[PDB]
Amino acid sequence: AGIPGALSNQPPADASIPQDVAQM
Amino acid sequence: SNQPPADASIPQDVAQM
Amino acid sequence: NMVAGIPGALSNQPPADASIPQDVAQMKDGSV
Amino acid sequence: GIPGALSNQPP
Amino acid sequence: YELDYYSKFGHTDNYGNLDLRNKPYTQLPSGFVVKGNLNISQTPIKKLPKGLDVGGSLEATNSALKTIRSGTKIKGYANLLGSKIESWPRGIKLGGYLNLTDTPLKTLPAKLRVKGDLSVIRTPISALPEGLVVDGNLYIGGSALQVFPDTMTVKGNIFLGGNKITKWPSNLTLGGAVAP
Amino acid sequence: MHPALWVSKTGLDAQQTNIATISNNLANASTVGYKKSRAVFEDLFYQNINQPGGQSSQNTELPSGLMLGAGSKVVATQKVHTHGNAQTTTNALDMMVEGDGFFQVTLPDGNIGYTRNGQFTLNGEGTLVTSGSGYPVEPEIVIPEDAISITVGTDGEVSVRVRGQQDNQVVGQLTITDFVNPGGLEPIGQNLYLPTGASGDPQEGVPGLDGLGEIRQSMLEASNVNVTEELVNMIEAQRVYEMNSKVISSVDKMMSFVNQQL
Amino acid sequence: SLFNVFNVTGSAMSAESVRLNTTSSNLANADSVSSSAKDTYKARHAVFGAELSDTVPVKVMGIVESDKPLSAEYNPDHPLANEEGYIYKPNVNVMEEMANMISASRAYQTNVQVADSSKQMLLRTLQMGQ
Amino acid sequence: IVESDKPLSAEYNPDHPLANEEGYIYKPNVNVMEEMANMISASRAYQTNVQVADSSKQMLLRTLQMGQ
Repeated sequence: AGIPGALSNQPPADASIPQDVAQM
Repeated sequence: SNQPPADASIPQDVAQM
Repeated sequence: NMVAGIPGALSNQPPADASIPQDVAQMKDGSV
Repeated sequence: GIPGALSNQPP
Repeated sequence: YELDYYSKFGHTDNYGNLDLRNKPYTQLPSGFVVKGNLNISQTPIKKLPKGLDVGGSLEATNSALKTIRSGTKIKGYANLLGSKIESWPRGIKLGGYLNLTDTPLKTLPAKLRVKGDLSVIRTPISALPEGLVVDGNLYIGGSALQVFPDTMTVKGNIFLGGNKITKWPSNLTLGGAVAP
Repeated sequence: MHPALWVSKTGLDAQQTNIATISNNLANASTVGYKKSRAVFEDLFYQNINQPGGQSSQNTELPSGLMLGAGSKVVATQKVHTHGNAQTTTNALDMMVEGDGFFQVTLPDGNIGYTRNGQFTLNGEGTLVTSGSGYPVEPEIVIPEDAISITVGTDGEVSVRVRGQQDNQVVGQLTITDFVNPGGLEPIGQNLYLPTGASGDPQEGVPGLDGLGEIRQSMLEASNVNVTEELVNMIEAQRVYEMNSKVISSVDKMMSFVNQQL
Repeated sequence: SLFNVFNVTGSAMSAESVRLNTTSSNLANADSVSSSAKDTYKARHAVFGAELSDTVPVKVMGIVESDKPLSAEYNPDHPLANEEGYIYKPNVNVMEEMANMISASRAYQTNVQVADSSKQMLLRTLQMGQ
Repeated sequence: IVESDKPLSAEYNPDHPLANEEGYIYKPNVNVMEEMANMISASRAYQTNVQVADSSKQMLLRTLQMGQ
């Protein structure tokens, strides 16, 4: 992977896991 | 991609989108 | 369909800043 | 046709 | 050492979100209440206090979190990516998804309900609990799961991700599709 | 980034913290029992560049032994616990410690807080509390409602005057806590301090024996900040801030000349 | 090949553009107490990374927020003030953004020279055979 | 390809989350001035061999015209 604390550009939903970031 | 990308949302309150 | 709008400073703004006229912002989606 | 465009002719 | 009331104030934003990233705190006081989201990523915290309340979402990505005690209330989602959690306690009121990717998680509570998405990607979990209900997307890619229980409920898509499933549930209603 | 840009930026960041430290001292120029803080600067790591590794000595004066530092930083905001002046007031509940020693107050979370400010008062129940947030003062000193005067002795022995009874009844005794390293105390605002590992275990005792200070009634301790020192510190910090800005501008102009001429 | 230089240099052109936009959002949010999304904006940084996968392109792996504590200011009468009365502001450091602004512009322009340098070599390589 | 032996450029920055105990982030030991010189040297030397290769073909073409 890489950086551990990257952000997500998708609007907050609190129900769907953001897949924009490298979630591994 | 085979479909146009969506636009960007710039809301003054994310709760109302 | 045809897509259009005001370019430059006015469009590169958050929608809250109502510089763009309402009907012109409609054109920015699709038209025919 | 852009709704409400300015014209180029004396009002 | 441990977080105090005055040290708590210096890690809170305007809307009440506690940020403890890289901070050297080991334990939080019992009956802890957070107005908004909670972030304990990269922390040496190994245990969450009993009676913990979070008004937002819990963020513990790449942290040392290992134990969460029952009775914790979380309004938002739970993100325990890359942490050291080995088991999920029973009775956690979770208002969002549960992301347990790349964790040593082994056991899950029976008839667990996830109001959002669920992730067990690359986890050593051997079997899912009976009566599991998922309202979002289920990702089991890269995990050790190979047999599903008799009955389960997934309201979104099911992603195998590479693992081979041999015993499918007898009673299963799927709102989406199954992806390998 | 060229290393010269970041080395100069460390000086700008270091002086920025110095200004913020000075600004707080001048803000608390009238706070009773306040101790001034000073910023301490130290040089950063020095790196051997013209050597593959840190070869010990071996021609340090030659181009092979050239060493370039990484800048500077503020290492600590040291508390200077110099004894302040005396403020003689007519209030009967404000008290001062002459020398080393701290008042002990009871914080709401259970532990006790240590303060040098002496602006005390009473609450509804008659307990001696601070005149700010109202924290009780250790040990608990309850004033009877029949008391018409309050006397605080040189060793914290508080006495009251009761009409119809000669001689003053003793209602308690104050204590002051001392620490081996006063600068190790952690400020938490409200003119309060907390004991840390760098400070030491609290040393309680009667205020006037065992080397402790003495309680003075109807007095206060003014802040020990020197307004002239802060102004002189501001002058130096501002000049160093501007000088490092020129180096950043100089490096950028040199880098601009490279990709423009070549 | 020399065309790989265009991919490598072009990636840096996009990379330095990401850091420039991140710095622009930092300068514009240095005094914003409030924020949509219920989060007091914190200084963001673009962390570059070499994607080795000879030619090593640079990729942005994600934007990372600053670890510095937010600047607390005592504003008791503000509607966003807590019980103690302190409002919190972003931890944006102006000096580092100006330094990032200079470095991003200088690095962006020196990637243009490499792309220009590789362009001439390909044109001369084409003049061979004519 | 061989990596340079120059020590990494250290920078004091106890704000980057990828820093270390002393707040240092180590950066690549890339010197811009030596990269600019390599760019000039590589481009010119590359184009010099184009001239030699192009002129070499002319000598081969003239050889085919021997005796004609």
